[PDB]
Amino acid sequence: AGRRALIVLAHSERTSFNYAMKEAAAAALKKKGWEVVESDLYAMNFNPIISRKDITGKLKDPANFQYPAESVLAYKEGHLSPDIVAEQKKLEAADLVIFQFPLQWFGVPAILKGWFERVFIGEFAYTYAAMYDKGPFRSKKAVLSITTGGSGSMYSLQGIHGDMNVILWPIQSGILHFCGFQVLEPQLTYSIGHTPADARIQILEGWKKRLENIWDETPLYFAPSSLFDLNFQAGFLMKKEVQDEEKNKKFGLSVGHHLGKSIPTDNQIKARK
Amino acid sequence: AGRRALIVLAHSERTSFNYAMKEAAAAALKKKGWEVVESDLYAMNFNPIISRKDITGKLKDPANFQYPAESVLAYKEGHLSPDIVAEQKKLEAADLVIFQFPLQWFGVPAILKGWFERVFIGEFAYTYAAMYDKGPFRSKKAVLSITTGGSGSMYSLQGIHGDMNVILWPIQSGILHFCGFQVLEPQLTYSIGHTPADARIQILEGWKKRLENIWDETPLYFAPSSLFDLNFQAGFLMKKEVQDEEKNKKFGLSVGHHLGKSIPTDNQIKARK
Ligand SMILES: Cc1cc2nc3c(=O)[nH]c(=O)nc-3n(C[C@H](O)[C@H](O)[C@H](O)COP(=O)(O)OP(=O)(O)OC[C@H]3O[C@@H](n4cnc5c(N)ncnc54)[C@H](O)[C@@H]3O)c2cc1C
Ligand SMILES: Cc1cc2nc3c(=O)[nH]c(=O)nc-3n(C[C@H](O)[C@H](O)[C@H](O)COP(=O)(O)OP(=O)(O)OC[C@H]3O[C@@H](n4cnc5c(N)ncnc54)[C@H](O)[C@@H]3O)c2cc1C
Ligand SMILES: CC1=C(N2CC2)C(=O)C(CO)=C(N2CC2)C1=O
Ligand SMILES: CC1=C(N2CC2)C(=O)C(CO)=C(N2CC2)C1=O
Repeated sequence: AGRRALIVLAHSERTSFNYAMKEAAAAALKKKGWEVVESDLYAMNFNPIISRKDITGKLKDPANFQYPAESVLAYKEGHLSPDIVAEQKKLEAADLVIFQFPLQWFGVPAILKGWFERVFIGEFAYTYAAMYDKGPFRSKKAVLSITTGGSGSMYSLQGIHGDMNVILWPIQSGILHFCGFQVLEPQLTYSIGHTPADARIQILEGWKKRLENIWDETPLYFAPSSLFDLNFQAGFLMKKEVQDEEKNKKFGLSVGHHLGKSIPTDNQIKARK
Repeated sequence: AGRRALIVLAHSERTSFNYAMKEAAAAALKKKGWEVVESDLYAMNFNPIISRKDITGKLKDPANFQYPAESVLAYKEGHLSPDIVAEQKKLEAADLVIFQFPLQWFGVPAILKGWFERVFIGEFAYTYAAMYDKGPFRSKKAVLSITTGGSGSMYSLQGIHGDMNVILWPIQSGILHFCGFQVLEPQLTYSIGHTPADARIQILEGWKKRLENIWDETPLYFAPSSLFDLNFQAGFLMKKEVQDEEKNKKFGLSVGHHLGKSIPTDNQIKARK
């Protein structure tokens, strides 16, 4: 299973429900014997802005700075900024990674987005030669615990905001799975600002309850890489054999791989697929 | 038509293609007689982290700080920090707003995410009473000019990254359209790191000629608010008549309002509603 957990929190107030959720998670995991490390970005006064100062040594081409290549080279030679390296060390150590944050402008808070940009460096977090399920974090599991202002109905198929599954995709598939993470069902707590005091108590208890058997959960479904032609000249498109077999299927494979068909229900919210 | 434009750029290097794109757009728009103002976030030494430091007066509740409520009060009473006030003034004046940036982890750079969070304050940028269609910026138009590392095929319905339309949804509908903006087709330039010197010159020229008639363009299609019951009681769900009349249609209304059916082709990439 997993003995180590890393909890990344993105909220400035320790009086917030998000802070309470992080505390609940840490407590529940420690009771079950987990090793729990934290990355409270606001408390760490974490720098979320990507720049050449993320590289400590001499750049290869200082007059024409390219973040991707320079950062990769710094990773391999050992000269990434030390604050970045400390986070990478936490990730390598962790089996389970929990991201706690309030939904902000239908995405991750700026400080967490900057954490991904600075910490998920090439080679370390991903490889074009081993994308998605064969990525570096393929033996790890990630989970998003989100709080929101809008009610759950606003995010249903017929709500004004639209399907929450669409909002989740860029993060869960694009950021987490691309690196190899097995992504578990998200913990969604809607309109927390309009939730009764006693209901709020249950929310915290239900979260701690779920974490007791978190590692045994079945992850969300993403189309396996074995279905794609993993080479540049082919354009990373689905292999024809697969493409044809799918032509008689009613449903697409996932949110991003809907193929023009119907997206299976709650592909990004519920496992089993 | 419009005569005032605001270009928000999110890239640290003046030697980048994004910078070139911003220079191109500014040049063309001025030629056509527009008033062009710029927000080079990196050069502005812009702080993308929301906090109580965004309010200069006294908080109504210093013990339990809640950003939404406090920032709105700050806007009403005139206590927002100097940098937020200055960007709000640029936005208030602008007819067209261009967001130029490199795609980073399937979204906008952290520094630009932070810009929306600190600038797009309630009452000023949005009201729950007048969401989407009837928002404050309903008389304005916005466009995304994005550069990527991966090729277009990777972002096709059969590409390994999945459909680009799902990636654009949370930004175009969730941030821009929510405040009332009419969103024009995104300018998408894929695999800019593998494009021949000659082709790149063509991209700059193509972008410039598009900006000459940009205002007369047909905006992207988003389901109107008239199709929903805009009240907390109704949960902001789609109207009954609407739902039933929609059950006879093959395609959903948009990426977010796919209704479990097929997503209309390039809903977030091409107009024609
Ligand atoms: C810039 C910005 C953009 C946003 N964009 C969006 C968006 O796109 N979509 C959207 O839906 N929402 C959006 N929101 C709203 C945001 O998602 C919610 O305000 C947030 O999730 C509310 O949770 P909270 O923990 O931050 O804080 P709080 O508002 O503090 O609420 C937690 C509640 O639980 C209580 N509480 C605290 N600790 C405990 C405890 N231990 N036990 C029991 N009760 C407790 C508190 O008193 C309070 O009533 C945005 C907010 C901001 C500031
Ligand atoms: C943290 C991070 C996350 C990323 N996540 C993703 C992702 O999720 N998906 C993805 O697809 N990509 C991703 N990328 C890649 C990124 O999108 C590309 O590296 C970026 O879009 C390349 O454009 P550029 O303008 O930054 O710079 P450059 O790579 O410099 O390229 C511009 C090119 O045009 C040339 N040029 C410059 N000025 C001019 C001019 N005036 N005329 C003609 N030619 C000119 C340059 O010499 C260069 O070859 C990520 C990158 C980072 C750093
Ligand atoms: C979308 C959305 C918000 N984001 C900023 C725009 C928001 O702040 C709140 C309230 O915290 C919402 N709930 C009242 C319904 C909401 O739906
Ligand atoms: C997804 C993705 C990237 N983001 C950072 C993870 C990236 O940087 C590049 C670089 O140009 C890609 N292209 C090679 C195919 C890519 O596909």
